[PDB]
Amino acid sequence: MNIFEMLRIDEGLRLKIYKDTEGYYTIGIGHLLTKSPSLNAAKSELDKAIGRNTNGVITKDEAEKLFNQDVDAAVRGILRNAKLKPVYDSLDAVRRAALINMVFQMGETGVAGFTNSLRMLQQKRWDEAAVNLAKSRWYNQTPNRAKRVITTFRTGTWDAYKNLETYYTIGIGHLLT
Repeated sequence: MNIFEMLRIDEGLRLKIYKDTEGYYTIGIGHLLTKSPSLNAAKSELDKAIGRNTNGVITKDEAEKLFNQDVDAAVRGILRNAKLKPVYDSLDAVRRAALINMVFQMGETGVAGFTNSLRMLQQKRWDEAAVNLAKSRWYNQTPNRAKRVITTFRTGTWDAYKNLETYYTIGIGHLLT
């Protein structure tokens, strides 16, 4: 249930620029284009990312590439950050995934801002950490997503991603039988 597949589920895949009802211009796998309202500005960022004139549309491969770069930036950020490192080092592979997910979502600066929750995680105070992180804006604004991540922190398993992966691949047809 690697990070790649974990974020894959979380972010989903969209080949065409989009923006949630209350979201920003995004594309592919949770790839944020800009906080600007103009479609143009988003497209610009995109082309800039793709290397061609996209007209707000990319291929699966393109998405892939972007995803990797995004995951790589997340990982990198965590490793070079004195606050995330120590924590990252202490986590199991599952939880490390949880942290990479937060970083991918809100950035290393933002994540590094979780002083207490971070310490708890480093102390293996799973529950405490879950309780704490539960009162964040992150959790507040992306409850569902955050719930899954947090859940991964307290258990250190993929339980929260259980029927999702099944669902996504050979799902809903087999899911019911």
